[PDB]
Amino acid sequence: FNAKYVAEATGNFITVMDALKLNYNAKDQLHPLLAELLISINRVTRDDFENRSKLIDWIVRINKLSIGDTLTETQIRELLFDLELAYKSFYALL
Repeated sequence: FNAKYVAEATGNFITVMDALKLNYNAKDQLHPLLAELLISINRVTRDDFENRSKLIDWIVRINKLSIGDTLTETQIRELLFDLELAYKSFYALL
């Protein structure tokens, strides 16, 4: 694994999490963030991991949202929970 890529992906994980705790809920804000996260994850490895596909599935769901439509507060918690698992599962790979 390439160290600098790992470090990037780690940062990305923690950013999205941090953004969700700050109540980012628009497509506007989360689509770029997740795209980056997923690109970065993929750059360090193509191996699967617990909740990889769920995040992918989130980008679809998010992308499907109209402008000025927001994720619901239950959903923002769900996403956050998913990422925590994903990040833990990703960590296990290294």
